[PDB]
Amino acid sequence: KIHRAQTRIQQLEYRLAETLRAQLSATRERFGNAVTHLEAVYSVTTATDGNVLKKVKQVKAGEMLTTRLEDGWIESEVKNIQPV
Amino acid sequence: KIHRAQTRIQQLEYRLAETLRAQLSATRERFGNAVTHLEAVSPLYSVTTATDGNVLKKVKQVKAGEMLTTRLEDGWIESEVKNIQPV
Amino acid sequence: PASFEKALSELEQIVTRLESGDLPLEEALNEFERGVQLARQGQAKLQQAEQRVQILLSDN
Amino acid sequence: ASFEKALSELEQIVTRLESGDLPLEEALNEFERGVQLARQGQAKLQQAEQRVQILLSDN
Amino acid sequence: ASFEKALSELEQIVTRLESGDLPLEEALNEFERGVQLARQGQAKLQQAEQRVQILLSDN
Amino acid sequence: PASFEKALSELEQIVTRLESGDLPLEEALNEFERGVQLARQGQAKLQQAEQRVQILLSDNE
Repeated sequence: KIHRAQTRIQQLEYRLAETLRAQLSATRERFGNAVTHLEAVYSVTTATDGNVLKKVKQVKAGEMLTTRLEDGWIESEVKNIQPV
Repeated sequence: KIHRAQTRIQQLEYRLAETLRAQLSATRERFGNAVTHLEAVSPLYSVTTATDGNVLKKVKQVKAGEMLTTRLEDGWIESEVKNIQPV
Repeated sequence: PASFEKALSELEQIVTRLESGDLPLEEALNEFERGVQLARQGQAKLQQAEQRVQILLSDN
Repeated sequence: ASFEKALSELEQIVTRLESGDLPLEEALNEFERGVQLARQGQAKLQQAEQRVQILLSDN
Repeated sequence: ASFEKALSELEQIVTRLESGDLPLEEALNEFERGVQLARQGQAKLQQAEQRVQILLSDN
Repeated sequence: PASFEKALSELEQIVTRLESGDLPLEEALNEFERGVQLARQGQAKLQQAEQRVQILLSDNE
């Protein structure tokens, strides 16, 4: 009788550990996935020189520029340079 | 002795399941992380805004006679839209 | 205080509610905290009984 | 607050940034609130992992 | 090919893409290559959890 | 074919190499199948030995 009582407690103990492991593992993934989405998170503007504008140093006081939106691209020439 | 041997195998069968479940959840979490990063590409850097401060996300709104202001990391530049080439 | 019989049914109550799954993290861990202590207590008593029978069956 | 509540806010912050209806004035204003939730939210999950490993040990 | 290869290739495409080096025209083309790897990574991971499920189930 | 003790040696060496967690998935998982075969195979033989003693020890007709 004692041997079969020991095994019954043995099985229950492992089930407790397993059930919590997966429930803890699920919460880690959803929280991990959420933070990566937040950590990662417009328009694209390119000069005639083939560069993607990244610094006002590239600009020239009266040079053309083109920008591309989700539809196509337009262009204009810089009129006032106001870096801050 | 037999009941001792049944306990041994019961103990070892659990370690076998807890070892694999650990390996598998590690690779799922790292792969699931990598897909959201690839998805985290939102529009597909600069921002183009109209004089009124109202955004333009569809080029056809432009009037071709307005001084759009584009804000970049270091500052903003302004110019008048004159020609268009929709795609 | 609790006999061995009611320790097993008490454990059965905890395990079944836990894997039902609808439990917040704060409460689940508190339930899991009582769970292992109860199982660890019940294990000790059976070891005590196992020793007694061995010393009773043996000539000594 | 509760861990579940912490997530409930964080998830609704990200879906707002996805929508894009928020200009840069306020879009950046909510990125600073989201990160503090993430830092403190991350601490409580790390604490829980240590409570499971202590109990599952030999003592 | 190997599953571990798929992740390693995917990561290098992700890291290089976040660096912002490429132009938009080519930048898309690797993002097209990105979804090829992603959908076969999920396919292999799904079949892995099925095999463990059938073996370890009481059935 | 293998003895019962060689079954325990086989399972022991499988669990040890696996728990270091340093194998390819398609290899480590494929070996996990063998582990449950030995455990399921070995367990059954102790069902037959445990029952033989009960019939032999009890006053079976």
